[PDB]
Amino acid sequence: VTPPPEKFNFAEHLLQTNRVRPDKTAFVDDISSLSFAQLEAQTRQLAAALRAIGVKREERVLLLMLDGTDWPVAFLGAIYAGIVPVAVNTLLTADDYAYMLEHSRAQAVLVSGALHPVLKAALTKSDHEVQRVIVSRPAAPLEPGEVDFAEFVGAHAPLEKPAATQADDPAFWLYSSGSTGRPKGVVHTHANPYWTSELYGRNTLHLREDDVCFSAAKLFFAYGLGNALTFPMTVGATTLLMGERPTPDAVFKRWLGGVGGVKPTVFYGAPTGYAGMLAAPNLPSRDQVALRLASSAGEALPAEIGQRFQRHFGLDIVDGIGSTEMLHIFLSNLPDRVRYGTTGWPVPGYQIELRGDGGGPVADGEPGDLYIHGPSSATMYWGNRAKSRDTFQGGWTKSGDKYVRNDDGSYTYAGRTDDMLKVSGIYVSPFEIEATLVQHPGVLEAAVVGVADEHGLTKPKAYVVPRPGQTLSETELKTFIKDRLAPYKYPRSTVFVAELPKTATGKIQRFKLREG
Ligand SMILES: Cc1ccc(C(=O)O)cc1
Ligand SMILES: Cc1ccccc1C(=O)O
Repeated sequence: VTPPPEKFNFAEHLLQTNRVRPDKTAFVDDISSLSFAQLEAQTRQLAAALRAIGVKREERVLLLMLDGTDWPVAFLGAIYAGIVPVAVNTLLTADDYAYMLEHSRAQAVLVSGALHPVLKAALTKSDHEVQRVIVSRPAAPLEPGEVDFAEFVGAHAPLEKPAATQADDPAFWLYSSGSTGRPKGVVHTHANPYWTSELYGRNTLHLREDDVCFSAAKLFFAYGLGNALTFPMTVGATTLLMGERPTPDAVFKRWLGGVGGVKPTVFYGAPTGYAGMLAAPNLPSRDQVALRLASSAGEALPAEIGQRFQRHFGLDIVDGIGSTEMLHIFLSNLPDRVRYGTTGWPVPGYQIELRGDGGGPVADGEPGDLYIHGPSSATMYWGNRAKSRDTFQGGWTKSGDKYVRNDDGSYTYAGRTDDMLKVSGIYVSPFEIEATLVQHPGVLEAAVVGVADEHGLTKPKAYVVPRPGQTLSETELKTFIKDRLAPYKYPRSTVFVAELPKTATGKIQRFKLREG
């Protein structure tokens, strides 16, 4: 793969790539479609609109939007202008967004109508610098000063050329959270999505022009950003977007060609979603679908899920691991070589190392901490020098994972080096869940660990010590948390206990809880 030139604007790159196919559909969702020509026009008018309201090169804007055709216009338009979109999870709290507003110093916000109420609460509570709120598909009357996304785009002439950025200049941020503390601003460059798109999208997956891509993973996830934006635009594939929460029925409706007159040929999703589909009574038959490739990431794929998918559809599920910091997948199975129970082999372009307790080598078959050296690494966590030093260790990026290397050069997952869980393919801190449980007046103490369900997928399990003089029932605890956590964070079970195992200093021995 040829490096990108030093003067490189990643949006311009994707637009230039598709000037050969102006009339092919770039993106389609339940209510709208953009051809590559229409996407280019609107991308460039958005870029003009953000500049017209005073947002300067290198400043940030918050992009808080459901998956839909306005999403890539917002993302690429900011980048075309040399403005830095900060693309975020749509299922966070007002408090989380308030922090992101302040931390990013965002100058504008591009927000879906459905997300406007959470955003409003964030704006009201924070010391933010937001000059304009631009609302895609408003679901309530616009407040004074706010503007509808379609009017904002349509009122500006397209910018005539892109910001003259360099390849290593910041292009966008994603946020990632660790087991405690605030979300970290992961800073990516213009070059980074070129590398992932070339090395993984093109060279590992062999995506091509006549593909139809559909990612259950939303665009704000590193995984989905590649799967449903940077990958397909690099090869001129058409992309299906869906605003709603992925469920088996929503995914199947799309697989069968229920939206936009297109049937997906490439699907991406978490192992949990694949398990859920295979358990669904109305799982489609092979002859009803056009799938040729199935990708998974977010948590390790249990072999049985992969094998049952293969038996039903005649397609393997290609499990790979990436990270927000590496932007996309660096260790993967291949479409024509899958080894279930492993995450496959290093992606060409990426070097992997397993390090032991002192940074030393590990013999094959022994677990080590996983480090990556490759060209799509983020440069830092914005404003966090200490976290940046721990993760970005001189040309090596630490992942948080442990792996074993096998005799065939494949790698098998061996757990995390922190206390994070991956649940339904999404990070969740057990300490967050603990912090929510102990605010219930009937709870004295709580400890949360990951446990494998019947499919071998990790879910939270909570051990709870009731407060002696209070009432507390499992169904009241369920109702308490329904209210306060995202559904993927729900403990799969809660066990009421009289005490927890502890060190003589009061530290909970979580390892004993995992050992039964
Ligand atoms: C049915 C289904 C498929 C995939 C996902 C996911 O979160 O990726 C969730 C649900
Ligand atoms: C977290 C992540 C980001 C990009 C690509 C894949 C993954 C993964 O979850 O393994």
